[PDB]
Amino acid sequence: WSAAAGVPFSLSVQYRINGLGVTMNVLSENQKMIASAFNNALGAIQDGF
Amino acid sequence: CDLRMGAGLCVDYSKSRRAHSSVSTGYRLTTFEPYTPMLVNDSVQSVD
Repeated sequence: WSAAAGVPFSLSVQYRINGLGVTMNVLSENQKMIASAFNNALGAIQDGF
Repeated sequence: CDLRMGAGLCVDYSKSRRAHSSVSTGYRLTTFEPYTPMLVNDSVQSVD
């Protein structure tokens, strides 16, 4: 549904986060928090192998 | 498929491949690219 609209991955993450009752007005800047939290995790995940 | 034979392959009279519904998603995904709640909802309503 959102793919057709063109929601970027970090936005879809915000949507999942909104499901927690937490929005971008609750979160630290969400674009930076989400982008770096996930990218750092992915880095660590690859190195973990 | 009935006579499954080796990974990804199935025999009838020919060495056919095994299929799944993923093909229908690529269809729906690229068929309905528009996504406006008003315009597309109604444009699609006509299609539906």
